[PDB]
Amino acid sequence: TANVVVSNPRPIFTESRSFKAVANGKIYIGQIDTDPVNPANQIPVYIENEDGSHVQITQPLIINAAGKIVYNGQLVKIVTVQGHSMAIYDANGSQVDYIANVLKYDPDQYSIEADKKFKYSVKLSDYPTLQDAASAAVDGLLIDRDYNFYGGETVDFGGKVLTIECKAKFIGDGNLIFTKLGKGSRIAGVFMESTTTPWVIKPWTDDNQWLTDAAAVVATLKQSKTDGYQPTVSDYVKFPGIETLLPPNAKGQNITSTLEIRECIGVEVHRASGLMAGFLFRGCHFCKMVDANNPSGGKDGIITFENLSGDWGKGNYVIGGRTSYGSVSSAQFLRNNGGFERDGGVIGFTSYRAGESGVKTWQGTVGSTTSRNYNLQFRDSVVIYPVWDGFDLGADTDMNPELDRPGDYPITQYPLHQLPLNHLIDNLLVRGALGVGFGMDGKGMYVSNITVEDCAGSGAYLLTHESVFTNIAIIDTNTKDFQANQIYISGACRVNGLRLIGIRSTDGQGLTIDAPNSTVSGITGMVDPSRINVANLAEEGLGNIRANSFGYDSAAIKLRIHKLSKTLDSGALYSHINGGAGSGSAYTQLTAISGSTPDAVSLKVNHKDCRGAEIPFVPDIASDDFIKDSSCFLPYWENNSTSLKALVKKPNGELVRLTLATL
Amino acid sequence: TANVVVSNPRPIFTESRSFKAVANGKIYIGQIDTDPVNPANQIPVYIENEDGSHVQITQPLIINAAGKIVYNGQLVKIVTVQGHSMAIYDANGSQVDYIANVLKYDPDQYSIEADKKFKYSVKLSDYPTLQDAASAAVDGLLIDRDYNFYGGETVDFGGKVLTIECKAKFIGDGNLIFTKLGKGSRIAGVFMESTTTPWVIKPWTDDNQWLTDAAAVVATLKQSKTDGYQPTVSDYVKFPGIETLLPPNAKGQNITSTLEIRECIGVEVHRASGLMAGFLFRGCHFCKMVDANNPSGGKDGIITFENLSGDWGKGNYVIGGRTSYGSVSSAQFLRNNGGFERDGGVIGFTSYRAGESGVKTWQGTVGSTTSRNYNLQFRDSVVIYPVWDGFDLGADTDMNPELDRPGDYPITQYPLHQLPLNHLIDNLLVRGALGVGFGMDGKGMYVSNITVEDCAGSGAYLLTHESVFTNIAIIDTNTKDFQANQIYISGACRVNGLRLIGIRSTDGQGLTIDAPNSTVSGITGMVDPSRINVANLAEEGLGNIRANSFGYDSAAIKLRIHKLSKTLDSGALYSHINGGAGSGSAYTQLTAISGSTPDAVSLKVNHKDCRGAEIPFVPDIASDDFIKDSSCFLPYWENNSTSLKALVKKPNGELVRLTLATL
Amino acid sequence: TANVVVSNPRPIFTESRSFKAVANGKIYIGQIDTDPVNPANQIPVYIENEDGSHVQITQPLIINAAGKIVYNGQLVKIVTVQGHSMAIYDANGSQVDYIANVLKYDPDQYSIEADKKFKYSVKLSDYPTLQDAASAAVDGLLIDRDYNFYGGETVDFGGKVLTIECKAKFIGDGNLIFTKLGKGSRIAGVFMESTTTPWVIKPWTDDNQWLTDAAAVVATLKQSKTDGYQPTVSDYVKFPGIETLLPPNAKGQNITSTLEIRECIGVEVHRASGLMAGFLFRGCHFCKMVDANNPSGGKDGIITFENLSGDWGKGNYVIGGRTSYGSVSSAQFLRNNGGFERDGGVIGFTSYRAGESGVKTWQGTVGSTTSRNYNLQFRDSVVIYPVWDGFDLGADTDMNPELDRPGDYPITQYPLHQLPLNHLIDNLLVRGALGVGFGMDGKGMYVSNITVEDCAGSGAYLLTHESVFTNIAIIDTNTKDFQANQIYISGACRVNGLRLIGIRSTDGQGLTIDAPNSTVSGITGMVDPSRINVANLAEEGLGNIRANSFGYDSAAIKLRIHKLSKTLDSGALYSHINGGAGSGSAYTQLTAISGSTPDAVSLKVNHKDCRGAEIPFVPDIASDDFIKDSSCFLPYWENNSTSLKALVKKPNGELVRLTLATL
Repeated sequence: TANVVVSNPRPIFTESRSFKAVANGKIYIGQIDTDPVNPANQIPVYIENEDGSHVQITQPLIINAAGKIVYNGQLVKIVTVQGHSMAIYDANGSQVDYIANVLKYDPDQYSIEADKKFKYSVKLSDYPTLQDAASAAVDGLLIDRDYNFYGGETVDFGGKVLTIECKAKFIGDGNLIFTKLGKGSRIAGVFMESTTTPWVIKPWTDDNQWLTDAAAVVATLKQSKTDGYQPTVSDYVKFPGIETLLPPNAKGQNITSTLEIRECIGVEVHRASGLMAGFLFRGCHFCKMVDANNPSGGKDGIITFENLSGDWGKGNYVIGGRTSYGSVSSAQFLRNNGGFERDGGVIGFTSYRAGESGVKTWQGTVGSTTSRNYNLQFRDSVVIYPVWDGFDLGADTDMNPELDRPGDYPITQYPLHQLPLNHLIDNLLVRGALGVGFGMDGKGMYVSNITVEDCAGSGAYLLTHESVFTNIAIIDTNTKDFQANQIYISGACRVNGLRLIGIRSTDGQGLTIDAPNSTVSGITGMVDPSRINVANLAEEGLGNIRANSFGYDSAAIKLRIHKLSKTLDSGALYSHINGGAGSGSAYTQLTAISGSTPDAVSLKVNHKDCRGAEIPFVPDIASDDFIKDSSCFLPYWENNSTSLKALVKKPNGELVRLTLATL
Repeated sequence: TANVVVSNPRPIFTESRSFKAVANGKIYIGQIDTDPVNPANQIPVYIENEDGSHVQITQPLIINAAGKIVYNGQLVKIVTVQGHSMAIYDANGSQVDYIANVLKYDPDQYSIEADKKFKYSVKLSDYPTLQDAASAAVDGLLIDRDYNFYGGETVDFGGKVLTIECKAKFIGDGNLIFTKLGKGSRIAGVFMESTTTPWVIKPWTDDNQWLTDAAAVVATLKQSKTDGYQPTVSDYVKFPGIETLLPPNAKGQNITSTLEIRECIGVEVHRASGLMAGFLFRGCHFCKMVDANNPSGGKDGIITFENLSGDWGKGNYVIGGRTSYGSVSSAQFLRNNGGFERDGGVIGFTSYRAGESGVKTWQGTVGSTTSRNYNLQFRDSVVIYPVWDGFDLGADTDMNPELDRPGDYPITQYPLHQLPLNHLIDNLLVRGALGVGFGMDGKGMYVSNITVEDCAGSGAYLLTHESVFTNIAIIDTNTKDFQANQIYISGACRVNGLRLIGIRSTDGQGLTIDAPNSTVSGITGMVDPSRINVANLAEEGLGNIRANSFGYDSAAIKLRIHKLSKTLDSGALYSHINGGAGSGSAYTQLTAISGSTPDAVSLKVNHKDCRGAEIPFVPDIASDDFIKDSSCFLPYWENNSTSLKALVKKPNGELVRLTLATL
Repeated sequence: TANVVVSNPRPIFTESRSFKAVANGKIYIGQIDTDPVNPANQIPVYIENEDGSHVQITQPLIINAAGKIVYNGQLVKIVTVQGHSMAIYDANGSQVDYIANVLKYDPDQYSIEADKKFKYSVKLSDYPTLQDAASAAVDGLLIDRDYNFYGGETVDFGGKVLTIECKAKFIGDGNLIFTKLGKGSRIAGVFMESTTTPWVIKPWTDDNQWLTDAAAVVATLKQSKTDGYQPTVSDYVKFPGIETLLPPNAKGQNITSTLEIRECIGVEVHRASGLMAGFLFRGCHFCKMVDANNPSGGKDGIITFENLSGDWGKGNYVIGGRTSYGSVSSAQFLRNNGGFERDGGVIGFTSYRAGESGVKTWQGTVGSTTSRNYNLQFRDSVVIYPVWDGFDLGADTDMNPELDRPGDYPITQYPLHQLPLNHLIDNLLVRGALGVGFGMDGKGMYVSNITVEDCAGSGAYLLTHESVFTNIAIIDTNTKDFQANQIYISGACRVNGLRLIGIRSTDGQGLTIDAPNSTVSGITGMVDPSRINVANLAEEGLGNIRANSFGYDSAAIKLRIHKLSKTLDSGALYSHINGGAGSGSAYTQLTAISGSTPDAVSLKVNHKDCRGAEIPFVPDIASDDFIKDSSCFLPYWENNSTSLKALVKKPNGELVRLTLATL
């Protein structure tokens, strides 16, 4: 690849009419297509010394007896701008020569317009290593030979910013560093494979509902590049025993081919792909990936933002895209502060079989610094079939028992699970999760329009406080029945809008919604009050109410106090048809509980079309302590004389024994 | 045009102080700013032969008596690999010159550098047919001019993965076939137009809504390219009687231009538009179509993913973009199994005048192979004005196909309209649908956040069973009351939460919800119970209920036995202000029904500010069957004695008649 | 500061064995790889003069005594159109030198081959200005250098369709006009800013709260382009007291670096960015703005879709991306019609502290014609922390001067802002607005799934009448009490839903909801009767109801008429616990109000487990008008006889005084 010729240096100037050097010749260098004898048309001429300094010298340069440019009798190297007009005069004023444009004398005059007519790019097929192709690049790069690599190849992009375009395969095990790539790049169409074929478990059925026994997981274990992920540390908690049953070789594998962009600003990655691959941005500011298409995951998170080293990061996004498999969280954010701008977050993501989370905003002190995420935005994202919380949006789940937290506010300032992360959550969906579905804890944010369904574990494990929720929909969750209820919540919340009651009714404890420390309104379903625990259930906005009782022979409305009893109401109100169905008449029974039994005390209105309201009486003599409301009479009986009598408390307040009726 | 200048390629070396050649001298070139005599500082030197042989030579280059470098008696051209320091020694051994930094680029062999330095792309202005450009392409292909085609351009890309950029027409009627494309190819900006102006109808009124006649339908026929679409087989079944009226060339119209892709992996098409154009992938897997520039539809469907032959459809997406018009379904998917990964379907879309559907998986068997689809997701899709079903997500029709459906769950395992589709539906939107804006059949789907407003056609035809349904918001559908049912589910699903009724539409007052077979909850709106027909309308997860009355002098809470009467209530609780309002005094009546008339039988408390309990009695002598509660007395009047008697059912079970009151 | 060396361009030809020039020698120029001494192989040779003129010359080129080519004595420069082989002979005919390929390739074939092979593009560095580059462009225009422009400079394109991969910075002060772009032209990676930094006001502090005092606003005055915004005319009205605190320099200037396109069709601008940016689109159809790179804004509109010049606009979208600080409304819309496609949309946009609004429409006549906007779409778009209204989708408009519109329809004919336009709205959000979360007027609109949440200003302020809204949520807005309410409708609308109160409603101060003529329905939350004030609220579509208590000794099914009282009771069914809590027995009282105080008159059932309905009686003589129902009786107390008597109305309807209870 020799490109530079060993030409004669220190150029020789020769007379135009004899083979003689122009001794004491005058040279003028000036603007293109201008006369350089006039001083206003001249351009600077610099000498270049032993140490690289460029020093401007006077314009008429002296040609000596040999034909070369001397400054003070000593040879020099004169250097000027690319285009100039040169004029050589002899010592007697005769014009030796006049070149109007030196650049128009190069042998290849097609090179100029050929350079300024086409578009620059370089192909990997013509170069041995990727460093040579990266160095030779100016505008774009083309990957068309499948490149083998290992763990440790760094390639520098010289500060120049390009449009990387990839159209082939990358193979090899290890990490490939992209460094010093400028503001505003594009990297499109990456593919990422590995050499060896690791062992991945198969923890779901042929009918795709989850399989929970560790022995069958070990039975379905096979070496492949798809249809499974290698087990992780959290799967050991998820699957007990599976640590011992699995043979030791498939434990703690680190077979990862990954591409890491090391502290680059504003690099966009488009349509990322590659099975069991890894893609991570380290310290990247305003760098996002844009509709990555179905890459299978390995050990490293397929979408990773790692901002731990150096300054806090901001602007990292995951726009659209869909990712498949992955032993850890597919999209893991690390130490991102969105600022008042509300930067950072995910858009339109689809996740599938993420080892931990479709998105993991990392929680607590991770490594030597914090890992929390602030002011991020999450909307229109879907997680299907994960192992843990598809939107794990909490920052202080279990860790940091100490009152302080490194590089962050202490617990003494803001308490555990109760933090101003201030994320933006909307329109998110979880389906088919094995473990918990949505985990999130903080203070002062507002979450809305969650949809979690068909969850083997508890579809909602919320642990926040002072957080308002609207149009939430956790339906058909906890279906394997790990937990006694669908949704756990620790601190206080104020839900405005929810729906419950699914195809598989919960039977773990006969308790659907358990927020006894929290205030919930808008609960939808025929679910019994004994299966509900709240701190406040007051749908205090309802207007004119009418009750439909479809499929029940009597119309039922229940008024319940849970201080007295749970499964039993303080009072019930039924309407029953007076006679056979279609009678056109129906008496109204209003009953209350007495002696741990409902329907023991009841009043009847128009009992079998009697045009009268029933008035009960005390089976014994009415006691003075039984009735204490003045100006009222309590009826009672005397079986000895077989007649009604009244214990009358006058409006004055005294007790009189009058005779209601005589035989 | 000047293209190559005559110059001498042989360099000439001369003395420093005289005009004489360096006779039999030596030249050492080495690293920048180093003495080149040491072998450690020496850089390689290559003889560049007349063909480009590049044969390496030893370091001290020998100069001739003419000042030119020689090797084996012949003149040579020496090329090196980088900038060098030159040291020129006279034959005696004296330093002619030393220069620390010199670099002059080789002015020849530019063809090699051009092939290594630019981006390859072929243009149609340089080739007569598309197949020539296909054969000549290696990296890109630019449609710069307007291409005619016939039905059946078979074009082969030979397996090279390309990016087919487009900047002009694809005009013609029929099909264009792109064959043998590598994984990851791209098409962008392709736009087509049929050569012949077709006969299109105007099945809508320019001041909103559709046409429901036959006279004006034929009166609005025009030959155009926009503002109208082609009649189909199933337009006469929506506009009764056109079949004997249209032009014969209009019926069975072939006027369509299509983009047909056959058996290739991972080929995306971007921002494709077209007048009377449709894009049909045939047997293609892992392909998508990122947005669109509003193509105008033709006879065939606009977006058509078809996979009957060979394996099923997988990874087959529609992301973004809007479409206009079309005789058949806008987005159709045939025989697509998304696998366990659930890869396939629409993520965001916008449809107008979607002649058969915004999205439709064709149902049953076509040809000799079933057309059923598996794991198809549908998010963020907005359709407006579909002539037919808004999203035909079903897989089985009403007419019974061959029993034991091949390649599916057989009719012995799973009956008609009873299939697990395992689909995901969320954030839908409908406006102006003359068709049934949503319709699907299956077993155990989980539909969420559909929303259907302002449709001349029926709101919903849901033919699944025991599924999950959520927040259907039916808003003035059936403006002029075509059919009876707006929302109708044929199974035992749970439609948790809904909303009905816009300004005025039920069917004409007369039973929207024809769903007496599903356990529904969360319903709200301005829909009458006589118009509600559900299996079990019980929202019993409620709490302390508030009843705020606006526009009512009274306050009402009703509980109804509908089988007694659809329009009449069984019982009620009313708060009625005695005399005039503003008193601060309103009495409470607990009321039943007797003889199909409300407010005939009741108990009243503070009635007309009486401070007591108003209770009626039997007008004539009460019988022993009207009172059926022990330890309770029913009052009644005796007109013969003009007094009160009381039938007192004792707790012992006996009845005694006592004079309740007599002066 | 210099790149090329000062070399002698003129060729000198010397002998190959001795240092003597080829005196009076011959140069023969022929075809590639042949013997040029044959006249048949000889190619044309041309003298190239200084000024560029060519003169075809006879072939045997004379070399004079100085070794330079001369024709008429004077030195010349010989050039050929194609590659050549050269043979240099001495005066005696001995061949001095032969070369068979001067450039080792022939550029005359290779020009055609490279024209056919490579991709076309011009660069900005090769040309001084942008107009000459645009005239010389064919397909692509790479902007590889920062370009200094000035306001109002116009660059034409001649109608060529090009992609402009805007690649470096692009700076200047004012508007830059682009014209004459064909369909499919694309701009990508562009970046605006200007030289002069403005005076910017910073009315927000760390506490996530805004500064409302004018001196507090002026005390945050910076010289910057980001983290602030330029004061305008509207901030005079918005900020009371700001009209005199600012210095004279800080108001009245207009800085906006805008890339404005003029009378173009189908031009997309991808991945736009820029500090203090601006993008004005004029006379545009089918255009888009695909994504964005959060361009901070300037004085003028930052996405200003205008169609003033020509006809009405059609199809101008903003897809995805995001945006940041600005001085006026983020998206303007001027004079665009949607036809029937509802064309003109903003989708997935997350604007942020726009100076006035994230999206808004204009009104009146501005410039040269009217400036209204009908039939647009706004889906999934989000504006967080604006200053004025969150979305101004107000197309029927609220012009404070005379209501009739110029060149349009009246308002005295068309009720307070009436025009059926049917803009589509779904999944919109506002947070932290100082204006309002929603503003739009229309008849027949259908608006769904809005979640306005946590704004300093009011939740909404409508201007519609007869338009339907569904799943509406407003949460915890209006902390400063910007309006007198949180949600307002200024007409007769139907609001199918409202989910209120997260933590606060005003300061708890009254008038939470306003609807003087509008019917609302289906509301749920902690809202109270004193907070609700609508025209109507009737929820008749629901089913069976249950009263549930938690931590209370009471269960209250409570009916209140607001004609009677706001906080007092009109009637209720209370249920309390007999004796101590947890006894298993509970009593129930049907209570009414007597004397503007609750529980003054009631019936008590199971009072102290007596199983009896307590009957209060009139303490005085029961008057004739106290009881009026036939076949009834009213008890009363006689103090003179201290006895319980009864006024009995016979079933015929006549009164009689009898003795109820007396010993």
